[PDB]
Amino acid sequence: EYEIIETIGNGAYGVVSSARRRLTGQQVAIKKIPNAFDVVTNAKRTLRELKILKHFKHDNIIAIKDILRPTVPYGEFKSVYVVLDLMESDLHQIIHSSQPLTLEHVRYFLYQLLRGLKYMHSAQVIHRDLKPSNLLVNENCELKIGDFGMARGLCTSPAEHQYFMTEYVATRWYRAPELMLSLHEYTQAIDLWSVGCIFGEMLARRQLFPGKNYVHQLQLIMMVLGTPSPAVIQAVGAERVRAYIQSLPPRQPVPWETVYPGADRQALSLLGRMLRFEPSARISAAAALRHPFLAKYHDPDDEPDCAPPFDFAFDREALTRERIKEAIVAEIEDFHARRE
Ligand SMILES: O=C(Nc1cccnc1)c1cc(C(=O)c2c(F)cccc2Br)c[nH]1
Repeated sequence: EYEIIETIGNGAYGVVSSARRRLTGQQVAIKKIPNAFDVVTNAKRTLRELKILKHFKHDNIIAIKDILRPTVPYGEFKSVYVVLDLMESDLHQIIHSSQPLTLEHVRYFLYQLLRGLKYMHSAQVIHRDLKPSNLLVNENCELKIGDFGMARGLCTSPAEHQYFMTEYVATRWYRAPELMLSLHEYTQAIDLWSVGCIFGEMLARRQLFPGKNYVHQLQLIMMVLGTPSPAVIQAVGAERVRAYIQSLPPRQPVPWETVYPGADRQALSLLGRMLRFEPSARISAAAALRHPFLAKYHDPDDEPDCAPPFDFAFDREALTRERIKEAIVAEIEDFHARRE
């Protein structure tokens, strides 16, 4: 059914190769999840990604084009092959390169990211790990959100270490204050902080808050945003963090005009609405699409929502490796049953 072109990716997630469907000639990406059922955590992540990707049908979200069925007896089925959209590059590679990246690239890239998030957020899915390298870009300039391994809903299981250890959730440089500080307000606003960091990074072609560790990350955010308000400080989970913030002299926010000199006024207005300490003070993905900065591309009638919401109940279940394997195999079966 597929002719392998060349092996591209490795590792942690598995091996990624480019390929073509022999009959149609259609170019695809094939990801091999080797020994997919050996580790609970990894198997749970595979299951979660398969369901999330099967749930969405959106141009700015990576899609499963095919899932290869077992070709061996059930007991011998050990590695999963997922056929995905072939995406040549990513936003990290574009930002950090000799390629052009004008205000017009920023505007179009931001538009697509926000269009994809509006859809995902309406399904009650918080990606929690947005960063330029997870924003894949093809040769036609289509941006797609990938890597849904860290994604969660509005309600998560207390059985997971992350439930309590929010400061290890995702990547330090794009991690929302609520996760860093355990503010007990974990909504789609987590993603809008990440968007602001990505937006800033596209404007200057360098990371906005590249903290060397936990404290340095907090320092970096406060050097621009100013000291958090007492309402935020009181909500800080840990006393050592709370005490550390209070041990520092008062700081007023620095205008985005100083951080990004001579940058577009409408780009800084939108950036300001995204990068706020308080999750509820942040602009939503839907309201950001209505901002004058994205007026050129914005069509309310071409920016869909996702109905019905995605349910994370399956992920909260304590399953053994074998029970997760059965669930994954049932997902591959459902994929083919829905197609036929
Ligand atoms: O085509 C892809 N990768 C490529 C790169 C470079 C050259 N050729 C091909 C591709 C990757 C994907 C993904 O969802 C993906 C992944 F498999 C592994 C890690 C992150 C992510 Br996000 C879809 N498509």
